[PDB]
Amino acid sequence: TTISPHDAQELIARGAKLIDIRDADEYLREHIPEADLAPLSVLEQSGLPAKLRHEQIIFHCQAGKRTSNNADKLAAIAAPAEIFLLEDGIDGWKKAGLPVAVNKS
Repeated sequence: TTISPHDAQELIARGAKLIDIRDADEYLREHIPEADLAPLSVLEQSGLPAKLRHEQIIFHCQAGKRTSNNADKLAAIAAPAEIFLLEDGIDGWKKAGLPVAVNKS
């Protein structure tokens, strides 16, 4: 259920939702352009909204830690989708040479 950045790309090309579970300030500083923001605490409170649902959902955070440690929560939050966790988070995505959007001041 953990997915490489390259394999996540292939899924996104087929309509998979990429969900960034970090906070807005983190997202605004640097994010994956395809990603939809939905902070974990919001998802825990009010659930995954219909607009972010799809047959395949990939979650990511900073370095893979928050996704790994909240795997069970995320499995329920996105049920009954096919659910994936991005290996090493946005840091992994960056290490793989894939594009990010960085705030210019």
